[PDB]
Amino acid sequence: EDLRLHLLLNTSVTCNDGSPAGYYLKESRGSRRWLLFLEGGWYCFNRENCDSRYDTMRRLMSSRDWPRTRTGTGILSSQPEENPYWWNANMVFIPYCSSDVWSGASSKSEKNEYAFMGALIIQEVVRELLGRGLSGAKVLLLAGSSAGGTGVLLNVDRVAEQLEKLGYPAIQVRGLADSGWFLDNKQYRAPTEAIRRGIRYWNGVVPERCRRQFQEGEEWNCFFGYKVYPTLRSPVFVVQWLFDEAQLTVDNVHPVQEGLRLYIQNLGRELRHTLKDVPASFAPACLSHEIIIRSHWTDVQVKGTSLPRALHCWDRSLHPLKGCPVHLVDSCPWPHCNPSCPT
Ligand SMILES: O=c1[nH]nc2ccc(Sc3cccc(Cl)c3)nn12
Repeated sequence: EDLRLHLLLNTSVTCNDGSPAGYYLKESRGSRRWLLFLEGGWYCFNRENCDSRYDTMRRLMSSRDWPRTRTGTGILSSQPEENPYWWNANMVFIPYCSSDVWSGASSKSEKNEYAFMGALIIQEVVRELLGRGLSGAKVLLLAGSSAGGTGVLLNVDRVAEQLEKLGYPAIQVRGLADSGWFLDNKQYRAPTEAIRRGIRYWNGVVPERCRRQFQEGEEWNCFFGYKVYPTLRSPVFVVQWLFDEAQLTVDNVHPVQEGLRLYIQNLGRELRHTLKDVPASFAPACLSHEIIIRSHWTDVQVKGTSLPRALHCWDRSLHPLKGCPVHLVDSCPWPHCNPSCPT
């Protein structure tokens, strides 16, 4: 219970149902590193499935039932044994209560049953943290898992622009996108259409350079890592299982015969291909989902290097390095051909 809840002082920045959004914070006095983690949890894209989500996933739509505290785990842990990378950092967990992949900028109003304010929640958390010590940071790492990982891609450059415009050009903003790098591929038997509708429902916003490439009606393209990443200017480290369970779910993949074997192998090859020119990346050949906030996140290795090590090497690279790599993508072609994959 080491991160304490703060509801936003600007109570017009809200979760889906109009309750205040917020953040959980564990300060580390003397550390100038700040980790802001975006929670995941899918999304909803119309009145009817947002209503269903409100019935049975209400904590993802409302702060009314949030606990006072949360325990930091994985990269949010303050214990060096659990978090070799950033155990001494200031830790922020931002709950996902906007159901918009962190893209929304619309209030609950006369014509809107729900508010979709994910992009504004991030901005407001940053602005309020500046009064709590973020003004002295030297690195702000915006991290996130699943929908939160896509949220990092959609928001990291906006955080960088926000701090520049507020007068803090010395704070280095970086992104860590975990399990948010998806392919708009052929299904084995769809997201792009749900996101297209969601964006219109949420008044969703995407990074400016990506928006200018794809133009009106095509902003859904910017939710796909391999298309939005080249447009970003902040350093972003990408963590993605080659056989991500959520990717397989949307691909309608649930004794494996030839067609499915080739499908799975091609998925891993395509994912690996999209990471070829991503210099900071960690992509193990495993069937799994998420990594960075799991307590055993230290266990997986690619080519003998763990993710906490790769992230440390990335920090050093931002001050190639002898024995301290940052681009770690498996080349073996089948789930769990890497022996360190989670069980
Ligand atoms: O939170 C979780 N767990 N698994 C998943 C899978 C997709 C998403 S949002 C998303 C991201 C990119 C593209 C699209 Cl079309 C949708 N969120 N998510």
